[PDB]
Amino acid sequence: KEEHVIIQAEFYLNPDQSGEFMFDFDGDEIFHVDMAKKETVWRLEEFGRFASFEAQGALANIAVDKANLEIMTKRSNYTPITNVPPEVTVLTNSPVELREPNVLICFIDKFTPPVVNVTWLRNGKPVTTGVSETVFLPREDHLFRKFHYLPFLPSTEDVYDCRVEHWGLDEPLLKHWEFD
Amino acid sequence: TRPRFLWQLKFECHFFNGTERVRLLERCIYNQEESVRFDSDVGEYRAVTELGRPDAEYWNSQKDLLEQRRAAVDTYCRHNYGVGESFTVQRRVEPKVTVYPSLLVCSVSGFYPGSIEVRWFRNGQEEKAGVVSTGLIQNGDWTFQTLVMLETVPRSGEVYTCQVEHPSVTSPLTVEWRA
Amino acid sequence: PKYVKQNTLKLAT
Amino acid sequence: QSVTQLGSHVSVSEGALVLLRCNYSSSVPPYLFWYVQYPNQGLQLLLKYTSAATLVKGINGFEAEFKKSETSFHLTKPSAHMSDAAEYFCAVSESPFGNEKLTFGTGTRLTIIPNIQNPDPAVYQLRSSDKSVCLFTDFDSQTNVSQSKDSDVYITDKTVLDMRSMDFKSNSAVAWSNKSDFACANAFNNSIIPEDTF
Amino acid sequence: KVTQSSRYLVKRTGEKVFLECVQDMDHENMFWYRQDPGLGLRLIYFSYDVKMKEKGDIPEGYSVSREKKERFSLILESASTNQTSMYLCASSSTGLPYGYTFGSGTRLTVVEDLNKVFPPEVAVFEPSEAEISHTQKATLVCLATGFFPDHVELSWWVNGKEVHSGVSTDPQPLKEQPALNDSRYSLSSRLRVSATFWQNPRNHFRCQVQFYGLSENDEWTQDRAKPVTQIVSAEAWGRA
Ligand SMILES: *[C@@H]1O[C@H](CO)[C@@H](O)[C@H](O)[C@H]1NC(C)=O
Ligand SMILES: *[C@@H]1O[C@H](CO)[C@@H](O)[C@H](O)[C@H]1NC(C)=O
Repeated sequence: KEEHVIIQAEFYLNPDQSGEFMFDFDGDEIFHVDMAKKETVWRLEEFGRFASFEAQGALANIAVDKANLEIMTKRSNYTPITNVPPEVTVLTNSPVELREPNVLICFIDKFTPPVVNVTWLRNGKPVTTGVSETVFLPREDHLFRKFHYLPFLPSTEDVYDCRVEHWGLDEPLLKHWEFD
Repeated sequence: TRPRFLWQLKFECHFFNGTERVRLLERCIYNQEESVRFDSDVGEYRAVTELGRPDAEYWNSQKDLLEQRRAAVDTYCRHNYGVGESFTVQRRVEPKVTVYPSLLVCSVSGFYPGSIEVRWFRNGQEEKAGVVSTGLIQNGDWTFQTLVMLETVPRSGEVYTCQVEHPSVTSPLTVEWRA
Repeated sequence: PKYVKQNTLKLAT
Repeated sequence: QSVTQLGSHVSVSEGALVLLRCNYSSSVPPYLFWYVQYPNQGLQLLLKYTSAATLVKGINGFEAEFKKSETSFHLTKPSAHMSDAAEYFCAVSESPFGNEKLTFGTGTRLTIIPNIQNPDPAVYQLRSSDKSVCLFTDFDSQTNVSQSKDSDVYITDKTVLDMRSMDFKSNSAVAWSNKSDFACANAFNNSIIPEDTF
Repeated sequence: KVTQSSRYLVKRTGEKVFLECVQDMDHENMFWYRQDPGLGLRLIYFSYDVKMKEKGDIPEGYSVSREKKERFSLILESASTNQTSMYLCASSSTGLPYGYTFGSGTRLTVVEDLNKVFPPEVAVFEPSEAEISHTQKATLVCLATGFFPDHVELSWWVNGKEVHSGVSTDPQPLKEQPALNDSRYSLSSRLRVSATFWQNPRNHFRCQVQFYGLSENDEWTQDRAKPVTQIVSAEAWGRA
């Protein structure tokens, strides 16, 4: 008889020296901590008007996760993680209407480790203006989720592709979208 | 490239009916395989795989550690629930509804939370046969969307209506389409 | 209000 | 988060009630600690409030009650012992175990006053140095040794010494100068018993 | 154990001072506090991991460094006298069921002129025969004088064994010239024994003062002996 779930999720990956810390509420990121600027980044600004979180505290957990990863690596006798490729999907925020601002969403799901290269391509060429993404989000099977966004003006003349690179794929993955 | 090693830690607070029932689950995951966990309904750490036994044995041997964890349901879970209640458990964004041909498509987007009910009608009669949904889609920005299609060859004098029921609205939304 | 984190525990050595 | 320790210096007669104040500011679930610094050593955790219980029993006979309503965590002991003389520090943290940053209060120095059993004030003279030293001792705990008149006459503050094996305690103050006109008959001016010997 | 290199330090103004703190428990967290009368312990800086610096509640005037996990160094760019204090270092781990482990602490006094540093002179004054006759107890008094800075540890030794019972040392020195900013100090202490004990010529009493002054590295060119850390004592024997 389930109702709600709050998850504090953190990870540390090795060669990369990459770690993340975030809170989740029923699948959505409440906030995550940026290790570099040592700050709490709220998913929606409004949230940061009604709540706070001591970021330093996350830096502390990560330091311990660093030490734990090393201990576990040795305990498992340097057994590498097994790659699991992403499942990619591209869709828009709402129904598309020419001349009406919309947003392309590239959804990367069910993959690990937490390392991906994501490039938006408009008619073959890279697009970066306005783009944004989320941190690697939690999954119940412990794989990850990730979202990339591209605000855009629909047109009969433009084509879009979401390019995803992951150590689990043999070759880059291109997901296509176009006004029907 | 070269070998990767991953360490994941999850603290899951499960709430049932507000905070009348709360279950805390601490999970340690090495390379995607959970090795040891503390389940508030068990009361102590347990190994999930043989790799986690050392940790279960070690942590369970420290009276203070177990003490804090058993009270985390209150000092951690119930506390954080109250902190985001106003913008999480109570967040409400109404669905934008639009209907268009393709198949009759009822697009319900930008809504929160996720539980929604979409129904199709023909001349006042509910069409429960020949409906198709791509399921609830999480946009990852605290909004959902869904598409509920009706297999029909649109005809004249006929009225098609999409009815949407959602927590954000008092009286169901309806968008009708005719030809 | 302020969110509270849960401290990670160091593994057995 | 913050803590306040009202009363930086607290005097208590032995056998009497010891109460060291501690109030806190926490916008989150509080974890409080009481540390003690006995003479010539480092800080020792006396007790800590980990939210397990509300009345925390500590070492060396101390007790502390967490009052969420008064926002306090005062330290008490029914009978002050001479070995309780030390500095006491209150601390607050956001960590359930006190392993992340700790915020300390201003601290309180606790002085225990001895119940002088057989008072009998006196000023004795004693004999490489050039100073002559006078000893004002065995007076009562109600006697306050004042500073000096001549900038050339040094008078220490009163202090207590505990002769354990004998179960004897005594108060004393020392004065000295290299001044020719400096005798023990006048060294101490300022409210000494009309009863002390010479 | 969390070890702090030095226990006492005398440094000159405008100089760059280094206070070290080394821990061997593989602790991820380390902190630097200063302890001052009426101010308790105040957080200067702290680190939750390698290369992690976080300003505490009173960062001004200090800098810090944590290149290795075991070491957290506190730095004073240009030492000012207001920085004369006792620095405590603490370490701990967020991954441990317990808290702080404190270090020995290091007394640091920063003065403008090093030529103001002086060792103490120590002298023991024997019991009054009048007191012996009147109370059957004998009070020896020890006077440590002319020292600066206030870096001393006075102790009594009876028959080669350090004694604590019967002793009362002043909680603090007193300035020989109150108004002066560079004033030498004087400290007194008592040791009270039974008359019998003092009338025994076999018993030996020694008042010992350890003075912490300039170090081997400090430069010195004044005629008098360099004011280095040293032990100064005075003694007396029982007398009938
Ligand atoms: C690691 O190696 C040791 C000895 O080679 C072996 O006994 C142990 O079972 C190994 N552990 C794992 C994780 O396979
Ligand atoms: C991602 O791209 C970088 C160069 O931009 C490359 O070095 C790296 O190997 C790529 N990673 C993956 C998952 O292919």
